Amino acid sequence: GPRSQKQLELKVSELVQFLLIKDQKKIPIKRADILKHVIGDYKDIFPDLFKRAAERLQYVFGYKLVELEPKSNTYILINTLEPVEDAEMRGDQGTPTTGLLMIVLGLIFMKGNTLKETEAWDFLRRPKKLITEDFVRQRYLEYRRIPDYEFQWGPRTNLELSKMKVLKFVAKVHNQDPKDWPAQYCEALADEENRAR
Amino acid sequence: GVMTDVHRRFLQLLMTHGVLEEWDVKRLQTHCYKVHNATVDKLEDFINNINSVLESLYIEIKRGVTEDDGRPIYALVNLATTSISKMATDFAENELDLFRKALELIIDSETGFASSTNILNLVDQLKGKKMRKKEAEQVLQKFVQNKWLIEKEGEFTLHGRAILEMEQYIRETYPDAVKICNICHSLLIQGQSCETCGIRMHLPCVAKYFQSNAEPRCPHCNDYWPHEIPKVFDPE
Ligand SMILES: [Zn+2]
Ligand SMILES: [Zn+2]
Repeated sequence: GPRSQKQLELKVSELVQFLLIKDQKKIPIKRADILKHVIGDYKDIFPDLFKRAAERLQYVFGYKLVELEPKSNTYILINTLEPVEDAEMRGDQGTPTTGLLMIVLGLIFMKGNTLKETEAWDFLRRPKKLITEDFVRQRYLEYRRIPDYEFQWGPRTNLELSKMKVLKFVAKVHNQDPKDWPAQYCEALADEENRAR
Repeated sequence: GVMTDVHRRFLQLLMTHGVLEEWDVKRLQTHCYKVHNATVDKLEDFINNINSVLESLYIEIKRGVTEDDGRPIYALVNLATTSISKMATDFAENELDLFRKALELIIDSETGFASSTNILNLVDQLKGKKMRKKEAEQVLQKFVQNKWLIEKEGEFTLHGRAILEMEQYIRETYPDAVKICNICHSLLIQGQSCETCGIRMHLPCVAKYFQSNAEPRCPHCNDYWPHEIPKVFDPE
């Protein structure tokens, strides 16, 4: 019937939302799913709605709507922005160790700024003895045996890292935010604010 | 409207996250600017600029205040009313109905909270694919993860993002069960109520209305306010 400009704009808005909420799980999107779950009876003007959705998905959100395979009627949003930041694994990565280090540094912060060598060893391989030996020589850790091997962060870490960034790490390790762990978080604020003066 | 790449990356990350506290979007704004190095405009000007570009899509970056302590939050919100589709697209049919059942319990609740045991009893009622309590316990935590629900003491309430997203839907669907604040006239899930009359207030609203007042009185019946007066939210 008589569809206004707003009706059409609300229509392409449903379409761009549909593609966004779906793509975030790498779906990929099917035309049949599109025609069924958002288009409806606006199928008579579908190619125009689709095109307007594509440019709005591009100009506003910076995604390129691409048919991943020719003649497949299936689409994918491709990020047309700057590469960095879910980014660089598909290309550029830091030394594996730095990853290993981050867990150990994180694991220490988790247990309460302290941990015994044998525990983390049961964690690690799942050169655990050698890497955690020169990490102390690099002053990334501390290898004290004073009342076992008792672990702490050592001097270097504080200059290259903060407990908040570690907390940002342990959050992103499997999804979370620091806030989830206010036990850990609360002292990070006492550190983040302390980093000022 | 004038739309640069720092605005697009801002919108991209504002959707990966469900909702952000004001200090975290200012952190996000500066973040996007440092990956493209000009003057960082005021957060208000930055947001108002984007919303004028989103007008043709009838969505906006909408400011909201939480109902527990009143901190400012920001989420990408539909101007429309049938905004149930944002979760309807993201979840399954049974997970959907589970949220609806949970929503019904939270609204009808006095505290604005519904226990897990009360929600898990409606599992057999769920439309779509058959699920069980073990699975339903996971879905509720997923709602917490995606900032649709907030859990306290084994009880669930609506996240501030949820209220921002579908306040329009909630009111039009449950007009007899919904609660509105006497001060801001907006949707109320949790809050304080007078014991003389029956009006209710958002915790941050009673905080500002009774601010610095040595004898808090209910604006409707002028009776002494029975409950504790919180202190207004200050970013420090
Ligand atoms: Zn209010
Ligand atoms: Zn009263």
